[PDB]
Amino acid sequence: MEFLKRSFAPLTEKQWQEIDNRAREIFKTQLYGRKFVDVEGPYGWEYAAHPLGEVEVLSDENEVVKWGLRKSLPLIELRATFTLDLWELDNLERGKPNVDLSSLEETVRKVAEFEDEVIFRGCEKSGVKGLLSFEERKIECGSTPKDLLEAIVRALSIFSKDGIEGPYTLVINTDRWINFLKEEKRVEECLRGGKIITTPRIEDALVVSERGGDFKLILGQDLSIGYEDREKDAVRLFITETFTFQVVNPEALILLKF
Amino acid sequence: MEFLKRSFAPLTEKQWQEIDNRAREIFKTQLYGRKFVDVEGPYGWEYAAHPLGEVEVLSDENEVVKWGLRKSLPLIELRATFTLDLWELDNLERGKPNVDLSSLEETVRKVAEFEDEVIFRGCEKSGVKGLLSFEERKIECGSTPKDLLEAIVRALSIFSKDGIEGPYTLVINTDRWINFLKEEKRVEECLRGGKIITTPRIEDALVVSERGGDFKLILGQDLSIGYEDREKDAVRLFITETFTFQVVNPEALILLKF
Amino acid sequence: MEFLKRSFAPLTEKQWQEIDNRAREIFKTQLYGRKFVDVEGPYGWEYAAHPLGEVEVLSDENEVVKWGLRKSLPLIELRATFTLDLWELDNLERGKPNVDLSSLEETVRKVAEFEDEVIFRGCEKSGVKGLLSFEERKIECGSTPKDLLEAIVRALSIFSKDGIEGPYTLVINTDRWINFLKEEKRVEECLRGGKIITTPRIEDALVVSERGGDFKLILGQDLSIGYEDREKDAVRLFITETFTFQVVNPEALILLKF
Ligand SMILES: Cc1cc2nc3c(=O)[nH]c(=O)nc-3n(C[C@H](O)[C@H](O)[C@H](O)CO)c2cc1C
Ligand SMILES: Cc1cc2nc3c(=O)[nH]c(=O)nc-3n(C[C@H](O)[C@H](O)[C@H](O)CO)c2cc1C
Ligand SMILES: Cc1cc2nc3c(=O)[nH]c(=O)nc-3n(C[C@H](O)[C@H](O)[C@H](O)CO)c2cc1C
Repeated sequence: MEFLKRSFAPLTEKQWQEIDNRAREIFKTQLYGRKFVDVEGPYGWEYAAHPLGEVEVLSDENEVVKWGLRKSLPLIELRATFTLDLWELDNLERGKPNVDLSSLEETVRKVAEFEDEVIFRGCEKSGVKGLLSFEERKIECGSTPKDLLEAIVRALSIFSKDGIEGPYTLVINTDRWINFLKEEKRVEECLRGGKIITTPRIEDALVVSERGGDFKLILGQDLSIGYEDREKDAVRLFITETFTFQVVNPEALILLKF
Repeated sequence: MEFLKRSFAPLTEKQWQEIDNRAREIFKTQLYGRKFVDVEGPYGWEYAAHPLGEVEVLSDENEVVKWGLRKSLPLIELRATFTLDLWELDNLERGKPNVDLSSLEETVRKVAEFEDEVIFRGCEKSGVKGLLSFEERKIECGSTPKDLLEAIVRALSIFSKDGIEGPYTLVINTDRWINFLKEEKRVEECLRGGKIITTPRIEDALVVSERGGDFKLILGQDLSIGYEDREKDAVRLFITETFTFQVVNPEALILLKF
Repeated sequence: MEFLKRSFAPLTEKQWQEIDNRAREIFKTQLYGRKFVDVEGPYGWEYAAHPLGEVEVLSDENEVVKWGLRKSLPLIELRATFTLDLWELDNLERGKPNVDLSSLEETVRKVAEFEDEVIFRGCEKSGVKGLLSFEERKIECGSTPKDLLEAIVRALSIFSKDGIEGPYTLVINTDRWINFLKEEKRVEECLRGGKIITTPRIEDALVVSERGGDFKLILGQDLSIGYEDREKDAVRLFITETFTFQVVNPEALILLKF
């Protein structure tokens, strides 16, 4: 909307359109957490807090009127800036097919780690708890290709004592996955037809259920690009967003110690 | 709605209808603050916080990604209980026209002071500031019937240096008003045709403008009555509500020191 | 119109609309002269002089061809600048209801004295004469509440020896009006049903007739706001206007000496 002052920057339609496509491609492969959690739809640029449904009592013991306060979670807002070069950007109109956009890509890669760190390890100043802190759901595994199958078979018998079902997914580390490569068809069918995700963000493995409604991400505004000011022969732009995160049912998650 | 468990109490329609009318009459004359402020419509039993439109920065000085948190005001919830007598309540069906309801009236009178205290003096634990703490809007007055007219004429020349207009109202203490009784027609027309409100809640006088949009009260749920449990030969009931308060433009208010 | 370069400033529609309303309110109460004089409609941004209907002869005494020049009044143009803060202005989109606009109000108050000074005391370099320089229309008054009524009754017998009639108005000083407060209904009906105006711009009183067509103010362009240039993190704006003033019939004015 209008709060991103896009019409006041000296660029053309083709130049604006060439900048969005490059960032949309990297955001699609570098956001690992968004592949197995739920997303609650956007509320707007004015939303500020999300309700927790409880009261805390502050009055004394022997009083006629008694009172307290309600509870909530506050959202987080971010902002990051970069700069580009005008004479280099202007060859697109003469007809050059490969213009150099190298400052955009480093910033796009650094913004993507900030969100995954909050999802996997919490914040401690906004009141958020991450996935790797629930230490009461753990089983010890070994380091031979048979132990992987044995641990996967043992993990589905704990989901049964509760009423948990649905498709199941494996999330594992990319250096560990190299030494288990000979057994790939066996795992997929022992998982009853699930899927595997490799990532550099953790050091061990975890198993989750995907029936729906256990891990949610709340958004106010999605990721956006805007204009700030002009310099000698460069231009200055920024990226922004607002969000928060929550875990509801901790019985759909299991950690593998290795 | 259903969260007040009214259908599970052993009473009839006439008995329920006779209890609401008595409280509705006292609430209409004992709520003094609601006669010159604005009321924002009810949102519901789940509303929890109201937005302040600002951000607070928490990151360090030299970083690539910078962040902060948004700001809000939390609401207040109250609850008060009382008890009544069944054999006495049952004479309404035999045809008695004056049944004794004496425990209801003390509780109704004590709930009404709690709200006026917040409006006139703040809370200090929810982050609320009341009307009598803005000390930069004050003028000294005297104690002779001419000084009242002189101070009222002086107070309308300060409203003019800003763009403030509209009808004006006087709020004064009831023991002070006794000694100014001979001049009543003069005040009403010197006020350009305003109105006067006497109250036991303060000790001096104040003047306010009533053009609209300067002092607001935000409600989640209005004042309601519900049922709790049964005892030997009595029944137990309660009253409840949720709210908060704000002052926007401090240039529509003036205090008279006397 | 287009000579105010409004489209080149980095603001939104709501931000522009919030700035006009605040100035429109103060201009409505701080322009005292415009309450009893006439206004001749606007001519445009190119108007330059207004005709006086006379000729001045410059040739010699014994010549066959004789000649001279015509006479006029030139208009006055003004300009005043101020600056504002962008991050503070940007909270209106997050939802803040009271944004601080403190530099605008001082400039608006200082522009309003400049016009009243010309109307009440003349210019001496454009050829303008003000209301307080016609010294042949004066009567001496006293300082007791009866002398006010006596002087008002005497002043209406001078309007009768000429053919002057119509409603009559009193313009008086605000510290003097305090000591005459007990007689207010008497004055209004002795004035035959007129009106009273209090002001801090003079030191005595005057009486004028309001039949129409004796004191006129000529405008080229009304009061307007425009954009100049951008700074580090602020923006710079200005206010402008063009006008002149004239008195036609000096027999509709009387001064009270006190
Ligand atoms: C032939 C020629 C073409 C140029 N084209 C551009 C251009 O497309 N964009 C640009 O910013 N500067 C261009 N410049 C340079 C630019 O005019 C100048 O060096 C700086 O903008 C400072 O005046 C060009 C210079 C020359 C000699
Ligand atoms: C003639 C009579 C009428 C009564 N009516 C009522 C009544 O309307 N409501 C009531 O709670 N108790 C009533 N009681 C008393 C009640 O039955 C009893 O004392 C207590 O409820 C304990 O059993 C009545 C008792 C008598 C003797
Ligand atoms: C979270 C955050 C939000 C900001 N929002 C704004 C803004 O709305 N307008 C603004 O001019 N500057 C804003 N700034 C600061 C701005 O980017 C920077 O300090 C100066 O504009 C110089 O780069 C913000 C900074 C942070 C950290």
